[PDB]
Amino acid sequence: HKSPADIVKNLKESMAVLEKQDISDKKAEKATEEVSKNLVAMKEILYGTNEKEPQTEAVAQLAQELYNSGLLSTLVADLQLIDFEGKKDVAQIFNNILRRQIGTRTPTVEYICTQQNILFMLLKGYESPEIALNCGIMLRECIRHEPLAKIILWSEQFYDFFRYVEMSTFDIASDAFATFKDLLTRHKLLSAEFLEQHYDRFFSEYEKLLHSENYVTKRQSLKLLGELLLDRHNFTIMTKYISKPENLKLMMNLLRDKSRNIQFEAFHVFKVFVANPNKTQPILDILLKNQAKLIEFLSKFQNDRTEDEQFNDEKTYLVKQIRDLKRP
Amino acid sequence: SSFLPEGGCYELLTVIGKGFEDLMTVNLARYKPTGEYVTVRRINLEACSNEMVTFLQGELHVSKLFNHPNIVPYRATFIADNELWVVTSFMAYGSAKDLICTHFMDGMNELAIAYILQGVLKALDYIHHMGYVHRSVKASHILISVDGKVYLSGLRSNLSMISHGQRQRVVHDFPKYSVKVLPWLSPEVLQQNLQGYDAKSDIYSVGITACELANGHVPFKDMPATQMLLEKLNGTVPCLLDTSTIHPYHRTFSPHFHHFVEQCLQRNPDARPSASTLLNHSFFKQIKRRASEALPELLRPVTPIT
Amino acid sequence: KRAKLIGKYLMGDLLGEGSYGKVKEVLDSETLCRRAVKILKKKKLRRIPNGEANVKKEIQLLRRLRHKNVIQLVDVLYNEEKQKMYMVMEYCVCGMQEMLDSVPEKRFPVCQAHGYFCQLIDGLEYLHSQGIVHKDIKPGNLLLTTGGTLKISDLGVAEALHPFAADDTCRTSQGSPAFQPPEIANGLDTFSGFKVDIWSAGVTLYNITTGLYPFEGDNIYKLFENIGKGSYAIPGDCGPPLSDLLKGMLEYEPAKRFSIRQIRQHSWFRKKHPPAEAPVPIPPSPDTKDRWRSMTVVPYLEDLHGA
Ligand SMILES: Nc1ncnc2c1ncn2[C@@H]1O[C@H](COP(=O)(O)OP(=O)(O)O)[C@@H](O)[C@H]1O
Repeated sequence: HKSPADIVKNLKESMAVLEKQDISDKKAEKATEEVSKNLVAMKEILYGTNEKEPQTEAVAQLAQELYNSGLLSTLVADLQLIDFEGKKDVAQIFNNILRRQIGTRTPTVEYICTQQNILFMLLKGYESPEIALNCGIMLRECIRHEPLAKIILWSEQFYDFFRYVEMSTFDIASDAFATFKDLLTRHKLLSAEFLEQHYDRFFSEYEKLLHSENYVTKRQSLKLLGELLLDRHNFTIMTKYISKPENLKLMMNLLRDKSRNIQFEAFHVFKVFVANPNKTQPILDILLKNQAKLIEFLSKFQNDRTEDEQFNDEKTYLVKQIRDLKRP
Repeated sequence: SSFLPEGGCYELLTVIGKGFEDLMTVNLARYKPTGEYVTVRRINLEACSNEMVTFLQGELHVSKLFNHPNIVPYRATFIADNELWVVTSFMAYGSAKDLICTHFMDGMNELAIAYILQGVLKALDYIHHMGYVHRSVKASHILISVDGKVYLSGLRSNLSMISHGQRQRVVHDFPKYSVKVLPWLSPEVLQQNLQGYDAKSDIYSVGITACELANGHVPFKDMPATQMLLEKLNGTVPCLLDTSTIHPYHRTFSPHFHHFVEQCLQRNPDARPSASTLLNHSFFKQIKRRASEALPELLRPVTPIT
Repeated sequence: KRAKLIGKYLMGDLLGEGSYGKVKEVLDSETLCRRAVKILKKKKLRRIPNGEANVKKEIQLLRRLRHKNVIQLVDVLYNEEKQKMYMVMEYCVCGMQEMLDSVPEKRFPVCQAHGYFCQLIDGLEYLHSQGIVHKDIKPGNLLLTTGGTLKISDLGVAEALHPFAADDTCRTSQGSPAFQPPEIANGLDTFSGFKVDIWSAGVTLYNITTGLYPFEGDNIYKLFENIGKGSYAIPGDCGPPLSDLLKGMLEYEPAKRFSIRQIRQHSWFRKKHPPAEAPVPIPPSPDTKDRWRSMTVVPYLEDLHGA
């Protein structure tokens, strides 16, 4: 039977035939069949069969030859050349080898920290509809590991996500938003350290999502802003964000949106500007100029939502706070 | 052909069905750039909670992982104002249920049921090999084209058996948004205990669907859901209505069809045959002609939409 | 014997008894979903110290928390004529204490204990990020679903931090005495709330891996005198990686005691543990001896004949 070193050499050479295809289709069909057969032969070493479970020596030899040969970089780079069922086999091989451990070490994360281009070639795959779904699966498995999430967050390429969450093909745009949310919410201290050092650039892009003409982009981005501000790891971001008059002027416009869902999500962020001790004078000037308009509005705001007791306590507290404002 | 993700390109012509909770409208439409006829499914997302919007996004992931001749292909997906729009090719005979409600009110012919259930088992054999459990196999989710091809279409209900990279032996998730599906679910899905369920749960729903196509009405039709749960738990199994089982009693089904429905509907899930084992069963060996030659003739009382 | 309907729910048989009342199985008669209900007699709530305020607080917290490792509230139903309240909850098969009582050594294999401890730390990091301090972490308040997912349950004793407070400082001593830190036993005026839960998760990991308690006493005064001394031992069958983690938790001074970060970064936490021994199963139903713990509702369906 063939070894891992034979199978890695087979798949390496058949990929190198697909790379050019200067010879006619009679060679390309053979090369495509070889790539398909050798991707199943690799997956049988990693996942086994019901009568013959994975053997730890074969997995160790396969994982080492996939570092030695550079074939993990080649399969990610040339993923467009592979057939439909074969592209799912590359994602299933990649995720299994990424979860490998040697005691407390993860040796595939130690590998990807050199040849970091694997992470950027997966992120670039959102621009190619025939590979975007498989690139998204592999990329979400990478960002489970804090060194790989850190390479992506601290890169000039991260700001491409503000294009990818607005694409017209909704099954790709919603997969890009799932990857974007996981980077910001999984590793709490890394995300808080990023949001401090990149505050002025990140929130200058994020306000454009709150102005989006796509309903689902507008709805999901305003939900996530409330979850980023209420998290106690982000307290220094939250107290800085609510100190800006531009950020209150936006939340008082979103309270008047035609969507009941956008109005209700905006209320749960607006609440935090008024409930704040130690307000800065620009916020007090805004609320003093709007005092009667806000009291009249909050007395009418979603009164048919009678099932919720804490919503009525918060409305009552806000109307009291807006009556208790003192003139300069 | 590629379909543009813009709401202006489609002329909506008529309503052909409804679904989800009661939020989905299904329309026949004309694609203006070519004149091709298509199905558009529309859901107003302002009527949806954040759980319902997340449940609709899972269907769009699964419908991209599958490529099989007997599973419905999705042509485009986009947002227009408040509404999620999904586009597919149009199946000119509708669902197998639409045929029963219009032209086959006392049940279908045995050879037409053989062509339909062979196409359904070919789609399930792919889905079970991919590591998924379909849920809601029912006669509303089986669609038929003008050239007699049969498609399975219930993909919103599907669950993966893969967890943390491992294919699990059984799963325990009770199916969400499933009130209209409860008659077709197996006893081991409804029990919600430490046993769990697996891919053998669809082989029960194929047996309930085979009874529905043959009898023209579903098993457990008039029952409150709690009475149907009691009859499932006490072990009541539904079967074919013909002159051997007892106005329409001037027929018999073959002993092969009676044996097929009894290999499905078994109480022990491990005694049920797999989808690849059922495709070898002697019930299907009465199929001689090609499906695209025979099925339009077996449906001769019907007019297809053109 | 006889069916009773409460809103859309059909009443089943007894699952146990909590700190405030009976717990029963119920069936949603519209969707057939299997649920649990906590029954709160208002006559009894006003006999328990702050019981009516604790039930109101527990409902207000459970309406706003959503995580894979924290219990879910489904409905609250009232019967003002009979003076009752019902909380309808997600169904869980048993608590972690019922499994530990079901084996003679009262412990789990290291491979099984690690799998529950990672789910506890995922649930605590959620609760702490939301500003909730759960003062009563112990195996009696950790519940298992049929899929083997762990749920943190009894939020009645918990404290919620004010949104604009810069740190987790807490005032009030509450919860199970055997799981409390020296800060509580010495009766201090102020302490870090998050560092109390790390001690209670430390006594939990010590107990489920060792089958013992680090501190003991015949009554509350002797128990708090023994906790206030801060001194305990770790047995000889305890491995060096686990013994170090159980010394970073269970540390006398709150500034030296581990954070959730130092727990997730520890060698015993990040290691992969082999299945060297058979895991402890969920025990069979205590009365009927049913190994699958199936629904009790069938003799109630046979009274109602549908509906
Ligand atoms: N592409 C299609 N071509 C023809 N009829 C269709 C098509 N898609 C749906 N239908 C019709 O619409 C009905 C409802 O769609 P379905 O997918 O079953 O909705 P749901 O699962 O939400 O209940 C079908 O049973 C059938 O009558």
